[PDB]
Amino acid sequence: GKKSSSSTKDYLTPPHECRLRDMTYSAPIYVDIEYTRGRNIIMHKDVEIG
Amino acid sequence: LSIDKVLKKPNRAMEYDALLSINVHSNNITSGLNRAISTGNWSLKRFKME
Amino acid sequence: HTQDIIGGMRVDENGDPIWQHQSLGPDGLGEVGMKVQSGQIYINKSVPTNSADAPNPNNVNVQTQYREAPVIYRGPEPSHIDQVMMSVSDNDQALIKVLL
Amino acid sequence: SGIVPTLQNIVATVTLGCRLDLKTVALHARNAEYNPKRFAAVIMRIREPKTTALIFASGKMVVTGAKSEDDSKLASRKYARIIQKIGFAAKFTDFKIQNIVGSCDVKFPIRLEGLAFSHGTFSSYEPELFPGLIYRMVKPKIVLLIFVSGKIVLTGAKQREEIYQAFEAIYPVLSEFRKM
Amino acid sequence: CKPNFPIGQISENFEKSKMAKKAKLEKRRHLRELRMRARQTAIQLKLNPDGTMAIDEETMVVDRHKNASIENEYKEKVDENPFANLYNYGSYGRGSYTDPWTVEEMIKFYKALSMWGTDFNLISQLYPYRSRKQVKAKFVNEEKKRPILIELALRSKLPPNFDEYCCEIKKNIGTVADFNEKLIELQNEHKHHMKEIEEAKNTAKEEDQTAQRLNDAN
Amino acid sequence: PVCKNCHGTEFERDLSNANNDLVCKACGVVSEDNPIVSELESREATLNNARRKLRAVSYALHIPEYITDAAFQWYKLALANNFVQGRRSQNVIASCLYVACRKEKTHHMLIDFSSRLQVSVYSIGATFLKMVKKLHITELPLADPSLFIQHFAEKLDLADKKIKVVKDAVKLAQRMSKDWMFEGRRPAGIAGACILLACRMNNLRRTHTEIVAVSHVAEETLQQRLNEFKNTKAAKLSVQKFRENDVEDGEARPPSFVKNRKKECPRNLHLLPTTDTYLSKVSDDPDNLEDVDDEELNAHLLNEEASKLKERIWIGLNADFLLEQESKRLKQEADIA
Ligand SMILES: [Zn+2]
Repeated sequence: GKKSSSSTKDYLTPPHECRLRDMTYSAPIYVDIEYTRGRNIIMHKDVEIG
Repeated sequence: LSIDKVLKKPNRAMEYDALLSINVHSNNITSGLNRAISTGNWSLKRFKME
Repeated sequence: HTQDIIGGMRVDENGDPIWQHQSLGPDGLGEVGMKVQSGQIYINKSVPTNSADAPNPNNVNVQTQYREAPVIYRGPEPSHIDQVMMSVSDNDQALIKVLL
Repeated sequence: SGIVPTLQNIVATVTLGCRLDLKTVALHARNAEYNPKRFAAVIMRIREPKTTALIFASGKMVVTGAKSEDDSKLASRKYARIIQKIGFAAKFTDFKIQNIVGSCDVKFPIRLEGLAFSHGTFSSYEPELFPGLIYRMVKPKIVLLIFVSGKIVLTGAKQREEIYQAFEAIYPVLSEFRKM
Repeated sequence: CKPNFPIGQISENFEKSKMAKKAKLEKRRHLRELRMRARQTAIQLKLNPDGTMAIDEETMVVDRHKNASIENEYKEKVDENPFANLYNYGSYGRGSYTDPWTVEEMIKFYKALSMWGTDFNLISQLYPYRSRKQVKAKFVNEEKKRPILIELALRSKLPPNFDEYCCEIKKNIGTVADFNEKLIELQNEHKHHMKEIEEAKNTAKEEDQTAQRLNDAN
Repeated sequence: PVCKNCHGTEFERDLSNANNDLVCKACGVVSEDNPIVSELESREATLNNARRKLRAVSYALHIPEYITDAAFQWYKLALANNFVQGRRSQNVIASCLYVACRKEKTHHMLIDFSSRLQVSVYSIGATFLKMVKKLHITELPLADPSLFIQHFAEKLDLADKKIKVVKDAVKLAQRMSKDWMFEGRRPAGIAGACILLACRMNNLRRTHTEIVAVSHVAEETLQQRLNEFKNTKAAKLSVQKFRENDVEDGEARPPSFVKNRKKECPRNLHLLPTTDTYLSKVSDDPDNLEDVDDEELNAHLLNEEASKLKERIWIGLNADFLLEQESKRLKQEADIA
């Protein structure tokens, strides 16, 4: 659903606007990840995955 | 399997970032879930059940 | 890179409306509010003929290649069409949805 | 406007049927350049007449860096005068030429997208890799690049003659677009 | 109301844009001081009372990650701001910023260009952390900048004003050895080791055919 | 198609009586009733791998799929022209997909392809030029910068009134066009400068950095572009005020000859000096060269006492032939191994 940066409720298509365009009523999944880029480890926020 | 295919290079070892090839694997969750509701049959693996 | 087109309204003898064309509208989308019978198509649809040919990188002969394929209203009883909308899908393709 | 297109640089190569040794011709000269892991031959740099002598390990040699045609010629035998110091044959026969480059200044702003739409059936360009428009003419089989500043360069011609009659042929398509 | 930078309305979420700009100016200034400073795991066993001389089954294998995780714990942690990673056409392309030249360097540049004709091989190491490519371009740009000061150098075909005698030997006092014969003597050592391993090669070969001939008899 | 008695050519399928027959309008003889409705291996393998690679990058770039299958036709015939051998597989599909991006005229600019493979832009555009010459693409649309505006606004996290911020922009973009700012410059450069001016005159979301985070073009190269706009003609009308409804052309001054002013019967055939007049200047002695002698290039010769001085420095810097030697000595050692 909502992000951790903007902290708005959601930005979304309404379902009845979605059910007549053959689309899927969806909200994206967000994760936060940390890893070794190189010289050092960094953490990254709000990655889209699905 | 996309990581070590990149990391099997001698020059490509220092400033490489791995996050730029996450969008190619992103929609496998989406297109898996959408046909999992559309066509009512579930191909599980840890139970192998249909 | 060939589209699908909604051209329509062929004429004959000072008159556009043939017996099959009293409800096509100016846009090709059959206009909302009047009745239909057997025959009398209401969405005029044309598809190109070179659907599976290799793209020749030139601009030589693309002027007249649309074979007709409309959608006919069958049925044993004359009906009306209630409302007609058009919009776009997830990836950008034009949609046509008319409700009888 | 009766302007004159000047010519900036030549190329010219000759054969040498004598085998060359890199040890005995580079290590006792003045313009000594030989790094074998960087490059497998030697460059001479004399600045009168300001041209450059490229050699090869097999023996062949190619000169580049002169304005005039005969300017390359007089140095092409002075270059082989150094290989007359070492007891080598220096059998140069054919003074062939396969590239002469020339630039001009025509000095009026032009459109470029109109002939990219009009004369787009043969020549085209892109803005985002390079700012210039590449123009081709198959009548002498030539390539050339133009600008928006009105400067036009001509390259890729083997013969010195062939730049000339091409250069007035491209003018009527160039002055076509007066940006009305 | 000039078109460059009025602060004039709501301007939502500009703070993450703000300290990114102040950090990129900080990053480039630490790149300046790298330049200023440069100018200048067997197997283990144990002895049980029950079974003496027993070897540990866990030391037989190696983990190959505990050693990596020690240094990865001792790396600096930073929080990625997705504005900081911005990239343009000037990204991932070789070439860097050349440290501009000083007049103290020119007396070591003119005279090294006065002694030889134009020899880019040995003058590269004279400027110890400059490389072969940009010093060649320093010959090229000076043709338009100072065309007449260069034109005095090739007219000079004589030993110059005799002050290079120090710089003749300042080049020589690094690793003082007779290089015309230092390379010869250890190269002869190298082929001596190769000849001895070639002796070890064939003497291993002759005993091998001798031994398995005896197995062919039996 | 031809009737049996009157030889008519038009047949009309009557469908009212559930027969679905075939009959002409002229005489009425049926044609046919009772309708019959229907209820190298490595060559195939090397494109099946190439299918998934086009399937790969289309997912990450949000490409609509009707370009991916169209781009497969470009790669398929460019496979036949021996263009793929030697070059990088991860490179050659990126140039192949980008062609079908501009035939469709989408918002996808080239450097977005260069970003995720983390390579230089100029490498990807190099093989793009070396491809487009070889298989002879003649017709190809221009990269109109008008496309890029209305795609930038969605990720530009601006207010709800997102249609008025692009309507005034395209008025500025058509004002950008007839004036002489972009003719040899970059599409993404000038398309990022027009949205800069429209955003500031209603909001203050522009920070010279957020639009860079979208347009991926540096900060100092766009500062010139508004100073390019400011001092051309009639811009002092539009600096402070004047609602954006001017219809004028003004002067036409591209800067490429403004810098040139800062510096300061047709032609008959045999008026230019020829090239054979210079070929016959010096006699072409193949064995001799002793007619173009001089005295300083005759003096062009080593310092004889500074020879062993100089090669000691030359041998003091060189180690490439050193490891070449024992590797050349290894060529003989591996012969008996
Ligand atoms: Zn008939």
